[PDB]
Amino acid sequence: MEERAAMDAVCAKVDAANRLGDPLEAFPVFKKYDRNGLNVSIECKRVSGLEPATVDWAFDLTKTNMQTMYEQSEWGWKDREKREEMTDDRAWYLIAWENSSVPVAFSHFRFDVECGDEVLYCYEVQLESKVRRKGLGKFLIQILQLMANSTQMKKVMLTVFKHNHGAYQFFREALQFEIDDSSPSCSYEILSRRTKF
Amino acid sequence: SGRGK
Ligand SMILES: CC(C)(COP(=O)(O)OP(=O)(O)OC[C@H]1O[C@@H](n2cnc3c(N)ncnc32)[C@H](O)[C@@H]1OP(=O)(O)O)[C@@H](O)C(=O)NCCC(=O)NCCS
Ligand code: NA
Repeated sequence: MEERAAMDAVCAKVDAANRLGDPLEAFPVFKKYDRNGLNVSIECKRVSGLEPATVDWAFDLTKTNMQTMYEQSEWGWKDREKREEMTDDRAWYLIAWENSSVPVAFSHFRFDVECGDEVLYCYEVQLESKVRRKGLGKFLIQILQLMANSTQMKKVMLTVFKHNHGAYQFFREALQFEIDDSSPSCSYEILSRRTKF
Repeated sequence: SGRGK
């Protein structure tokens, strides 16, 4: 593959993915999660497609769960800058609804170029305490993984705090993410899970 | 959480 053509395909695949109407539409059986006393519907929307209240809920949950860990990192917690990130037009959301009125979990992800590669970047995966350790998180990240296979991303990547020990074990051990080559190995690591094509 | 370098 010639370089200019290789760079073009990379951009083409990332742009095609971001033009999708509903990326979860390729396997709608994953729009339901009903296991372990959990019964949830899952939708995939651009951030533009979410109610302001839902966006606030996501930001709030993330802050409630992550603020201390952000202060314990080099980053610190920056409210406005985290809000910007999560409301960037390029932001995609996977959201879990307990009833047609109650959001209990979400992921913020994007289709992007990272270190020259087409990747699905998982910015956030955040659950209410009450729906944790029931397989919902694992279910959500598999959805990201299937989407990466379907859209021809090379991997699903994310950043995890070294001091977020539980999340680290979730990704690294339960989900078998590797330490990505772009990892500083800093108070964080970059994790990835390659697609198989 | 977030995107580090
Ligand atoms: C981290 C998180 C996304 C994982 O989702 P989850 O639904 O609760 O986890 P799962 O049920 O899918 O767990 C699958 C396996 O991963 C491991 N695991 C998950 N969470 C873990 C934790 N906090 N500590 C240790 N191991 C964990 C377990 O081995 C688990 O299997 P098990 O319950 O049979 O023992 C979720 O718990 C959460 O929202 N935490 C708060 C926010 C956060 O820290 N997000 C970090 C992303 S950077
Ligand atoms: Na997260």
